[PDB]
Amino acid sequence: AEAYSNLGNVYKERGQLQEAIEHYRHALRLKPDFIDGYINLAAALVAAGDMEGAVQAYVSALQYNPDLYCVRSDLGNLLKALGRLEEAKACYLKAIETQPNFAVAWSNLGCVFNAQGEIWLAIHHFEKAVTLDPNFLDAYINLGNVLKEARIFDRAVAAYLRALSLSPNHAVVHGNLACVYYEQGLIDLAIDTYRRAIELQPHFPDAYCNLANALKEKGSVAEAEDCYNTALRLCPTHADSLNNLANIKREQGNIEEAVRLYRKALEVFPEFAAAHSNLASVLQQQGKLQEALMHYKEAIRISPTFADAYSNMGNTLKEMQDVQGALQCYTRAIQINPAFADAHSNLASIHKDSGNIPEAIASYRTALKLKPDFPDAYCNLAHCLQIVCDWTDYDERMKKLVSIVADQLEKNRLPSVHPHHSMLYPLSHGFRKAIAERHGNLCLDKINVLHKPPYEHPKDLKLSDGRLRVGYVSSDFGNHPTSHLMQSIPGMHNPDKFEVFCYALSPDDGTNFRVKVMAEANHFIDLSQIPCNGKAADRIHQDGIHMNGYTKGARNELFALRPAPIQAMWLGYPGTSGALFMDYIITDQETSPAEVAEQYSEKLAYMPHTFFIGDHANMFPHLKKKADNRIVLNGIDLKAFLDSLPDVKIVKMALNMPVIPMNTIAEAVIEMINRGQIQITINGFSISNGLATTQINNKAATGEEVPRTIIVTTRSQYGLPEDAIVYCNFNQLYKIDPSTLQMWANILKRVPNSVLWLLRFPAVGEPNIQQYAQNMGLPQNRIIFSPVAPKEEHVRRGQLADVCLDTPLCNGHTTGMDVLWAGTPMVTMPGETLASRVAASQLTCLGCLELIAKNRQEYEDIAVKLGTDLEYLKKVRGKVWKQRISSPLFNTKQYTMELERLYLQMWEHYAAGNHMIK
Amino acid sequence: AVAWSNLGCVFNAQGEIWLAIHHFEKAVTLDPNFLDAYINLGNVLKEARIFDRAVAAYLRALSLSPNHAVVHGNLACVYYEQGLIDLAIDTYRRAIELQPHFPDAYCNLANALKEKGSVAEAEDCYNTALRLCPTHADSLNNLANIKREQGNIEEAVRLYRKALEVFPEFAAAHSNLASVLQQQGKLQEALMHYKEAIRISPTFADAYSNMGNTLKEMQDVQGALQCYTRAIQINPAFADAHSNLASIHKDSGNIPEAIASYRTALKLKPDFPDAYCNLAHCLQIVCDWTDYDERMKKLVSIVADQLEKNRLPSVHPHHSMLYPLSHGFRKAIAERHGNLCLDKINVLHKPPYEHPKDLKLSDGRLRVGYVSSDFGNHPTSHLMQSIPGMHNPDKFEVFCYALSPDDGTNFRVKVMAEANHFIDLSQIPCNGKAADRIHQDGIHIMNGYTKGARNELFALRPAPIQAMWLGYPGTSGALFMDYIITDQETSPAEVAEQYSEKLAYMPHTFFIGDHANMFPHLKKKAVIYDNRIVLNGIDLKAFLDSLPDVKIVKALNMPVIPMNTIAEAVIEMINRGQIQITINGFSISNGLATTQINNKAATGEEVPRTIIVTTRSQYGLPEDAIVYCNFNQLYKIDPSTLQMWANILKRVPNSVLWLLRFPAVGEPNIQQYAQNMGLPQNRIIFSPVAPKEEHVRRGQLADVCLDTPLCNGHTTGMDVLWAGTPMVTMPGETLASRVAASQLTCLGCLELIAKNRQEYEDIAVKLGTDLEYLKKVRGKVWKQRISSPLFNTKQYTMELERLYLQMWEHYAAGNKPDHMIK
Repeated sequence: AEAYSNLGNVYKERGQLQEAIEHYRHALRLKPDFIDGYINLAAALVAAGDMEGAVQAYVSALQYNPDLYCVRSDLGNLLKALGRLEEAKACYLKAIETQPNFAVAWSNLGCVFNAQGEIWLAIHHFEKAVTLDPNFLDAYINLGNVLKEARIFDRAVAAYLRALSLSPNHAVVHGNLACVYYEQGLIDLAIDTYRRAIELQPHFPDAYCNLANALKEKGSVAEAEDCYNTALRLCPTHADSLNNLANIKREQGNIEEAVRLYRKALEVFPEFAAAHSNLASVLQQQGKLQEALMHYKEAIRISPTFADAYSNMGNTLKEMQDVQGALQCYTRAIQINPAFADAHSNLASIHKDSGNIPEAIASYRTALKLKPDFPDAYCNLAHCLQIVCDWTDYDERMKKLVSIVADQLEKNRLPSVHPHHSMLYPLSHGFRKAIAERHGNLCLDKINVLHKPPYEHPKDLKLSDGRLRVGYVSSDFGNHPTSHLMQSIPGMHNPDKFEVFCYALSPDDGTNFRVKVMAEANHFIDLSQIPCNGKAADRIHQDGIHMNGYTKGARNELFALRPAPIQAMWLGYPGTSGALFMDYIITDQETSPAEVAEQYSEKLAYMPHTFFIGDHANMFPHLKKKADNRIVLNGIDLKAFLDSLPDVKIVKMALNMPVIPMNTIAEAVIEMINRGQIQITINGFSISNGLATTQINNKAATGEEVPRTIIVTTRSQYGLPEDAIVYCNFNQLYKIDPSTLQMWANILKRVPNSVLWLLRFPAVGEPNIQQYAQNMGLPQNRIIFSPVAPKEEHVRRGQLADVCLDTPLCNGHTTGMDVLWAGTPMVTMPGETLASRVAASQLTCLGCLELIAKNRQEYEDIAVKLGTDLEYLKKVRGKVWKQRISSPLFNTKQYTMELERLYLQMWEHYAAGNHMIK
Repeated sequence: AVAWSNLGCVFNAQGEIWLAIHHFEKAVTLDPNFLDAYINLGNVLKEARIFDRAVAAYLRALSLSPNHAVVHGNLACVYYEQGLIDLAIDTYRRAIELQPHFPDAYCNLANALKEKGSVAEAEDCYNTALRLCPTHADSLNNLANIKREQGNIEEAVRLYRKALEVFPEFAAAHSNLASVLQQQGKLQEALMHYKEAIRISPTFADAYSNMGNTLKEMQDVQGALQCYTRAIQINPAFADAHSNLASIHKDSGNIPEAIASYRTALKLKPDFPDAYCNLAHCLQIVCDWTDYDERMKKLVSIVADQLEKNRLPSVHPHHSMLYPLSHGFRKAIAERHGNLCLDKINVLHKPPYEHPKDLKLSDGRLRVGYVSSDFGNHPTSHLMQSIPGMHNPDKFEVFCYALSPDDGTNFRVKVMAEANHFIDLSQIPCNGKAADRIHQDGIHIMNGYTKGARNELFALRPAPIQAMWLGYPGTSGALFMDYIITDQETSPAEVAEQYSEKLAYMPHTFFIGDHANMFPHLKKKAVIYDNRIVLNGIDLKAFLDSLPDVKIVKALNMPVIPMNTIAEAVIEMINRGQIQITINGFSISNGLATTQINNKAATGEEVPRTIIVTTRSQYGLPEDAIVYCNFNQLYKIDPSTLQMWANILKRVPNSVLWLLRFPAVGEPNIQQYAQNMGLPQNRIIFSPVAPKEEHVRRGQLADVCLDTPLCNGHTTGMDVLWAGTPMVTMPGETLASRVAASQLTCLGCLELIAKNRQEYEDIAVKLGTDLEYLKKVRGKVWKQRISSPLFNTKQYTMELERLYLQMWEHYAAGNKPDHMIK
């Protein structure tokens, strides 16, 4: 009863709790209406902590007497402890309806909703409380907490200050207000409030963590590190401190220790998706790609909100060539938010690799406007523009590019430009060599992972059976012009004193040239399945050796391993590679005199006559003679067809210009050309046009096969005026500069009937070219753009014009030899760098002293003369046609002999322990 | 989905901001393409000052509707909320293109300019908005604000009037209205519109602050205090409310309270030179010499800056003589205050009055009128009350001009009868009427820079010659004032540089008090030491003759009474604090009881008829020590002066100093500083307030009076010289730094004037040490206080009238005012 319940109270006060609870139960059984009995009931339940016992006891109490107000408050406390929120809210509603004012119960409901997740109602009820409870420490504290959750810090400062009025010093409230200040950006206010918290009590380690976060906001490395360490000493239970300490340590450069911190933090809890990102990033930095991808996928699967995970996984897929997956990741990242410009920059790189230049240009513009200093994005945008040759804001862009070049050169960062792109920006020779050296030692940084001991370079040929073991190493043995330039030399390489080793490093294509050169080699090697440069280097060292350079996908770090005693760059890159392991480089005096060695990082091997090589004497010998270049015809049986003709017009020159009268054969040919027919047969000779030779024989069109049929070609097939002196040049838009185009405009204005022949390289840039020509005052008739044709037909249609063109920006090597074998002459102006001196040296080997201009004006004047002086033009054309065969320019066998002589010089130099001059 | 949006819109209409944002966040989750919902959510977020969320909602809304006018307008409103210039201006351009017919867009754009500086385009957009409509009276408001910035004052007045006439719903408009009313000088309507605005919105505290400023112009001190209270309770952080509250407390003499509130302002703003200088003045009053040099030098910098910044000088010219600044600085501040007069007189639009150059209009005489509010209970009237009666009616006509209501004091009505004419100007609210009356009086030739002096009247120039004499011991800086009276020594040519008026040199001095009239009973006294016990009375000689024997100690002598039954009975009465007794039929009293026995005679209105005795021991004054004395106002004392006094004390074996509590709040710090300067508490004596007669009388017991080098004791010097008492003084820098030496020269005792502070201490100790020297000096000063005409107020009037003769001979000959030499 009442007295027995109070005796139970005495029992609890004296310490005998169980007797207390038994007497409470007894008194309740006597009269359940006991308010004191219910109080002792609740006290016993709380001491026991029985959730269901307390729940049912309070249900019985409330149904017995619902007036109990604070009892409903403790009921809500219990329901919150359970976690079931609807019961708590219903109880709060019942209490408020029964008695309107419960600011404490309203605070309880506010915390309930804070658990529920609706900030706004929470702050609303907080204000309700602070109104009806002007002094309520919990109300203001939780209000500040909810505002901190909602990022609305300003009201939180006032709420926490009023709580401070209620509690003049409390560490938790100080830390919360410090977080409010940090989210305010109030660095000093935040650090002060955090130090107020720690002086309130140094127990909280997360206090140290947050203080060191403020320190990092101020950038104090060591002090923040000390705070993090001390917090770990107090508690390593939470891994946020470990995570940020790992972050800063990672920034320090002591890598693997911070890596271990990352991994153990993630061990503490997988929820640190950011730590997962850091781990995958360092995995990529070390080359652990697949696991990094797995971690990024994990982070996305747990946290689809973030997108820079997509960015970095796209970076991984770039490292692993997964273009499709990378683009998917970029799409997801941009879909989350496009404000992350560098993601669009990587997507632009992807499109550039894909040829979607305009999208990349637009994305790069968006990035650069987003962040003014994105030197890599700026450089890549410039590269895309030079791809499309849009000279809008041309020279100012070049100037800012030079500025970015110097800026990145100073701060020891990777030059955003590429060595192939170097000629697009005529910077200093020092800039050239610095970029090349940095990119060459990019191989060194990768090769350092295995720390392979240096190979014992053989010194004598006795190990190699008295023969020179030469290893030709390239992944480009296939659909590539360089192969289409030197593939015959392996066969023509002399096996008498030299052994041939050829190393394929890319998936095979099945082309005739591939297996052809494979058979040419004394030893073909298929390295295209060795992911480790070390294994390939070991294989080479086994081969005891005594082509790609800065090319897409190339992995020349094996050269940095120097498995051969002599390593020299040649035909791989148009210039020096900045490679300390490239002992020599093969060039000529005409293009590389000893005086320009200031920009050269390798020793110079001098070719007595020429360095470049091509074998259209074998690649396309059928075009050695043809049947002045308006409508031209060629075929395997040219002389046989001519002798099968009724009448042939003979033009004297041991040479002649074969001329056919406009007879029935000629008229039928013209009709077939005009009707776009497949081909016809005349006199038993297959007469074909070039517009569908692939449908006739694509392999023959590739030059793998010499076209056995007979091809007649007319400029009218392109709709050209068949009575005009036509200029031509077909290289990609990169070789084009505004100044040379204006000089060409001057040439075309000087020459009465002057038009220019162009190839769509690429296509979509035509409007810019037309606008530039109009601003240079030349009509559309002066320029014609055409789709691309295979190499054989490329050279075939090249000789249609009387003269080609030269851009001293980048010299002519591919098309230079194409036209050297086309018999159509061309003039050029030498440059400073090798890439601007290729065609020049080609013509020096040709020996035409008058095909070099020492100034742009000289170039223009000679161009006008030759396009106008048709008698001098004909003499030059005949001299070119004679000398392209008479000269050893295509004597690839004797070229091979002289290369062997140069190899003899190299091995005499090395074997004696020691630049090669002839 | 949309239904929850509608319910949230309803709840926002009910005014639940947070329920509104909750429901609208729910709606935007329900419909990501709910443009109008994003609009409403951003709007309510802005209502609740929630910037970033409104930013996001509005960015989405623009993605859903690329162009809506009010959308972009409120976007720019939030842009103002966080304050970004380019965002604001570009949003304004997009708004004006979106809807040209929307004035408030132009208004906020003008606000952007206002924070930027393109005030031109600001007013331009104002005009454009007016062209669209004058309904948006907000435009009227802020355009009148920028006009007030410019100075098209009356035009701005028109703007504010018409804007309020559009609608009174904009309290700030009423506020600026009352502000300009105060600026021009009309008060009652300003207060009424203050109350109008406060009725509309009682929230604005500085509204109450300016109400209080207007009331202080009305001089309703209680109104000032109540407005201060309401303002500071609405906001204590408003440093200006505290500053002006402390100013009013300084007016009420609450110097510590003013110091506290002024330090409150200084913490609310580190450098508020106005409250800074007023706090400094309060410190000077209390002489809290802590933070001495930093405060005073920052004041020097402040006054130089405001000389450059052409602002209101914070240091009042009364305090000019206090701060050690330049002659140019002080006369420049004086000229600034002269402008503060002339600008106000400009609205009176009165062309200059006629200025006679003859005597016939004044029936062969010269009309000189005297204007002041100090007619009555004021030291000036206590200095020169009888001289108006001593003016010659044969050559001059006397005119009085009361600037204060009559107090009924004897001096007041006495001088009113002395003057040939009295005028009660204190009844005239308009300066124009007073100047017209003066011109009616035909005046050709007294407070100066002081409290309540309507100096604008002198600015009005109703008299051809306007001069200031002994009214305020500093220059005016106002060229409309012509002359100032001085002597050969105090204000020589080398100091003439700091006067905007012409100088007037008296024969030997220009100072005079009514001691010879108000206190002649001390002409001779009654009491081996010299001034241990003092007794005087009208029947003093009769009592002495009624005595058994009276000793005579030297035509001049010192009456002495032996220690007989009567003398010892007087001693006992003193030790008992008896009100009064009567011996031999002669009533015997003390000054301490003269408050009730005869307050009128104690005030100098009457000569004390009774015989009154007093001695040192009445207040703990040792009877065998060298007692130096000085009793001026506390602010006239500085640490350097106290240290000079410390040197003088340490150069005398047993010397004590008598002082006053003026008031007493600062005395503890004073004595603490004295202890810091090695001065024992026994060596200093303090006394409470004493009325004129007794405070003058008590000096005779003391030995030597003192003069502060910075400022002389104007009243005090006359008080001590009428007692035949030596005093130490030195020629200083300011005019008020040479008055005491001027009186010493007038007495001719030049050896009592020291040339330096070292010589100051030398002469002080020399006097306080040698018995023959001190006694003979005291006696000779006693002799010469009557032998010299120093108190001949009639001869003072004679020389004043001779100077009048010379001045009128110069002026009536067409000459502009010129320095009077001899």
